[PDB]
Order: sequence, then C-alpha cells, then structure tokens
Amino acid sequence: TRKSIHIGPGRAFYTTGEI
Repeated sequence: TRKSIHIGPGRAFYTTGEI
C-alpha cells in the first residue's frame, strides 16, 4: 500500500492509488 508509478521518458505520469 504505497503507490504505482510507471514513468519512463518523463511524459507518462501514471499515479494510481495502491489500495
């Protein structure tokens, strides 16, 4: 229960709750 960030080139800012 922390987070799920999948950023690469620096444009894809995927911030999903780790619930």
